[PDB]
Amino acid sequence: MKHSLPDLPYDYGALEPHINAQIMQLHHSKHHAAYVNNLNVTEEKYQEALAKGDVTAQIALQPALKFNGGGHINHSIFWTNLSPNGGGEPKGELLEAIKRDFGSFDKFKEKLTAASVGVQGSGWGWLGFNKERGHLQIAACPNQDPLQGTTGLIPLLGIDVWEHAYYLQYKNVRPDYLKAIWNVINWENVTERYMACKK
Amino acid sequence: MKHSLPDLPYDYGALEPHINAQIMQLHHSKHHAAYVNNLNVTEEKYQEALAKGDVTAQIALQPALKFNGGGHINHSIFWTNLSPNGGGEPKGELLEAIKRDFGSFDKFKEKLTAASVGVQGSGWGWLGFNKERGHLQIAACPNQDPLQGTTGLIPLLGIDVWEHAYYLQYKNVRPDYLKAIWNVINWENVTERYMACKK
Amino acid sequence: MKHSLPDLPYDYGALEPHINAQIMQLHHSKHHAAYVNNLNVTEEKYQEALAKGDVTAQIALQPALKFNGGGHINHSIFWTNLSPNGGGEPKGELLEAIKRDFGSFDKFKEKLTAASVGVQGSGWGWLGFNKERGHLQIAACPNQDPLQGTTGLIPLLGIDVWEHAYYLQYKNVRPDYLKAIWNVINWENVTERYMACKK
Amino acid sequence: MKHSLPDLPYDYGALEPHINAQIMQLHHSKHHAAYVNNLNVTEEKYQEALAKGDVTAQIALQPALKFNGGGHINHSIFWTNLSPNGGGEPKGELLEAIKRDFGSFDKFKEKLTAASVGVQGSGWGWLGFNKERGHLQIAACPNQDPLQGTTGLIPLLGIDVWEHAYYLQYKNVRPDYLKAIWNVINWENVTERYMACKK
Ligand SMILES: [K+]
Ligand SMILES: [K+]
Ligand SMILES: [K+]
Ligand SMILES: [K+]
Ligand SMILES: [Mn+2]
Ligand SMILES: [Mn+2]
Ligand SMILES: [Mn+2]
Ligand SMILES: [Mn+2]
Repeated sequence: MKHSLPDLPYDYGALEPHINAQIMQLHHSKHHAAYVNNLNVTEEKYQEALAKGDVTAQIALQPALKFNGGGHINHSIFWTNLSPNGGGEPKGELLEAIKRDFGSFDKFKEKLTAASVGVQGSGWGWLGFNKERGHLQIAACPNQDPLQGTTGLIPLLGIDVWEHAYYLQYKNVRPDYLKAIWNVINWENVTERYMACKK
Repeated sequence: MKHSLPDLPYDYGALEPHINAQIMQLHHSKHHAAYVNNLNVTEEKYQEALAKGDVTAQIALQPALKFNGGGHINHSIFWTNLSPNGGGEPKGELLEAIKRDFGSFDKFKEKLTAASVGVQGSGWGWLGFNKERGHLQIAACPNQDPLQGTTGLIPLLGIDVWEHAYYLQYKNVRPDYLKAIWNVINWENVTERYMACKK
Repeated sequence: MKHSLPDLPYDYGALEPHINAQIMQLHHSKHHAAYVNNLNVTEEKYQEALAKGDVTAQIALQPALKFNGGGHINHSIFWTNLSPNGGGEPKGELLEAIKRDFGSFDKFKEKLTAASVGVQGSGWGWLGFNKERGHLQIAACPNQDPLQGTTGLIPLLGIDVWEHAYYLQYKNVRPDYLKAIWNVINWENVTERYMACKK
Repeated sequence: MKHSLPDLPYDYGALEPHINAQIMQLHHSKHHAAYVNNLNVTEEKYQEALAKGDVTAQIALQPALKFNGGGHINHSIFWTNLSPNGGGEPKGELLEAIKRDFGSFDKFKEKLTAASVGVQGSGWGWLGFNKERGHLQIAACPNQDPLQGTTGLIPLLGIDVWEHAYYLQYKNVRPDYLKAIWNVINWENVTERYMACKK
């Protein structure tokens, strides 16, 4: 089997004025596309190296596998985490978990914003679920290091803070992007991911 | 003493069409400015922590010091490494060193381009001088990790491959930026840095 | 200030048979002593670099500062975390927190053992307190990276899993060391550290 | 394929008094054996993950693959780099390369000793061959990160500076171990590895 670029679940201009059409089109059709293709190339090289017992070759392929693999994992989640129907607050058990674990929805937003603003260089802020503790948890990841593969936490909501995710529109002012993105968070999707972790 | 933002040695539009005016203005007046200011803040916090023997506080400040400090170091070099009078090939002893160490000027360009294109996420490609071996050396650095502070190599020529260095103009196509930047390399400056390493 | 090697709170053979006297003597009088001495040297170099605005020099000193500084921080806590009168289970609010956060004392032991066994290369397992969440948390740290300086978690109980902490007695069998050390945990000290986090 | 633990090319006590028999026996029959066994387990898990397109699982397996795989790579080279008939200086083209690249054999020894002493935590010092530059190069690697897999340099001579490589005999005094090991370097093997890089 081969990994493929998932279609975007909405039109490229559906998240304006929060994230512009040019960004969405580049981000999906150029950036994610590249990760998917380079992941498939890397996986094939890895299969050859594994079959030959070439451990040196396997290890040389790790950065490309984590980078492109992580890129595919993260952006596949990210597109579903956004929606033109998004924004506002979550409801039901996710909201209850947020209040219990972070005090309030606004305190939660502050913590995820702070983690996302705090990434030095390229990376991601995440709300995840800690299976072992049975509660929510915030973490930041560098580059395309994916949340579950590197920490064990199950991803619920990711915020891409690579410059490509915002620069054309917001330039250097990452906090303006982080303010805007709250308006398009697909809480339906984040709730679905959360409910799949429980039971 | 306090670190300060060096003036750009040319006008913001001096490197068009290779690097556009909007990029130069943002990169110098917003990005580098931020690094300089946050470096001075970090250094003052470090001086307090040192005076108190607060080792925990010193260690907590390391990421900000490397990031903002490195940002200041790297961009201060980068502005002088470019010029509207740049491009072409170097001459004299630098050219002789390039031919001796890399075979030819074009082979050297291939290696520095490859290191620069190869940065996954944010970072820099460098031509440096290895004092101990007495020859040239190429290295890549992540984020704002500066060359001399992290490797001991003396920086001669740096290529910023953070998305902010090219994205407004070249979008995702980093190789187009790397082709363009060869036209504005200030070989006079790179030669001056090289000659200061010898003797 | 000049950092100093804290006196051990018991004699070198007080933790026998669980950690032998030769290990305790080497670990305190050679390993920790070296961290203290090299920390003082590094801090003086940093003071000179700061006074000169030498950011390159500050950054070059970071590995020595984190390693020796972290070494001092970690081992100063570690000695107080152990006692000849230790072992068994904690009581009062710490025990209540352990049961609440990890299910039971035995489940907690399993998780901290697993984190400590899981360190590949040199490092530490920690029980810490997350100030922001107001609960207990287990984390692992590489090398001498200290818990609070690198994660913000307040250290309560640390387990050194550098080979020097066990190798003379247990050789490669780190799990035997981790089983043994439970017999000398100073729960009085861990409780004091925990109570200082609350209120 | 199933990786296997290579036989040692001499008996466990053949490198006495420089590295004692207990160390060699533990290092080969326990440490390297564990890397081989855990590598085979990890490779099988990776084959399942690859067949399923489970990229998360592939990425979660990277630390075990690099650690155990790197451990296998590094120690397989290390055993052949030592010999009871070793020590003294190399001859022929390797000696000429050492003199050309480092000034002299004694200056080379100083640099490889310094790189090996300089490892903070667990790792290796290496003399390698840079294929691209066509000359010798010294590098250090953390943990079990292997030289060729992580840097592209071809390994010629490795020095293990994990505490398990010396602690039973030399305790904390790593420099005494590094002085001793020069007496058992198998220059015949290092020459064979060097000659395979050329032509
Ligand atoms: K629209
Ligand atoms: K907007
Ligand atoms: K112009
Ligand atoms: K152009
Ligand atoms: Mn992205
Ligand atoms: Mn920049
Ligand atoms: Mn220790
Ligand atoms: Mn070893």
